[PDB]
Amino acid sequence: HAPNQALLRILKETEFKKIKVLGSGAFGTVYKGLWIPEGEKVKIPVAIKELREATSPKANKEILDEAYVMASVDNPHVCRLLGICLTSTVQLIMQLMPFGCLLDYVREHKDNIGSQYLLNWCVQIAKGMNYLEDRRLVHRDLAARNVLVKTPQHVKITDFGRAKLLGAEEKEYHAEGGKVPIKWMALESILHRIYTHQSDVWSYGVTVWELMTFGSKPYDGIPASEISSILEKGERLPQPPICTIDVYMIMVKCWMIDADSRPKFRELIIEFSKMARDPQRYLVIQGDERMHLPSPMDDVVDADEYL
Ligand SMILES: *[C@@H](CC(=O)Nc1cc2c(Nc3ccc(OCc4ccccn4)c(Cl)c3)c(C#N)cnc2cc1OCC)CN(C)C
Repeated sequence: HAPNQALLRILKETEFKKIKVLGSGAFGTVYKGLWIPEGEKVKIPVAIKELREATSPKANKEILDEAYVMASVDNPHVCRLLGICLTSTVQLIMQLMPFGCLLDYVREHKDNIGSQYLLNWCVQIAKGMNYLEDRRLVHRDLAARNVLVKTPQHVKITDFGRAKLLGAEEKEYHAEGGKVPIKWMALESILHRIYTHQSDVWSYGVTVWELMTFGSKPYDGIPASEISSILEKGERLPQPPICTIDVYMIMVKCWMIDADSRPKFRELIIEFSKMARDPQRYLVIQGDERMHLPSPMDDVVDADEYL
């Protein structure tokens, strides 16, 4: 198949500044900062991940494989890697997404999120996923926690730590063991470790459900080990209070046992987009019409305008 001609940019440590810690994990620390390429008179808001010293050879390998994947995607609804830096520990430089993860955003701003935003986000995530399908990439971890918010009007899919580029002739990815987000996974993934674009569609439905409930936990209080039999008995997540049957039927279709009967991402774009043209017909939110969310140094330029 086609040669992957993505460029991987190796950055110089003196070209970026850490301004503030965003978060700390077992992997390393994420900083908010600025990337200032020498002589270009530009300043790019970035998230910088610095791996800790104690990082194993195995962990470094997985981080570099994820970097390889992020360097190979280029779409307005998929997060962009600016580059990496090979200091004592590896640093990864991504576009800053100032409003954070979408799961938190909907929990924290629920009294101001109207139907127009919710449906637009559905369109955008469907576009990101359709692009990934075109690239023969299966994400395997789609969820509201893994969507980032550049502005309230513009979201992007992130976290390619489980993502697989399907082999040239390969139709499905077969996984081995590992720690899995059961409650977002298609039944064939839980039972048989099979992943396809159609299994990502299932996860998309669950992600939509998260948004429409303003960040409820799916199958809340139910242990992960009971999920597969609940699903086999035909039970699914409930209709969110704000959803018309039009929107709920779409989620339900994403949760069919027959993977080939689930909608395609290209059809999800179309359907949510029809609804986005008349949003109050499809989502019923009290005070919808009065809801407002935020909207937009000298040489600052967003990563999206730095090409
Ligand atoms: C959600 C809160 C939250 O997401 N906070 C954030 C996060 C970001 C991030 N996130 C991020 C993710 C991964 C990164 O690395 C990428 C990588 C590349 C190659 C190999 C391995 N890993 C980095 Cl560096 C960052 C980014 C990015 N990218 C940008 N901006 C963020 C902002 C932000 O909040 C700002 C208010 C909380 N959970 C509970 C759901």
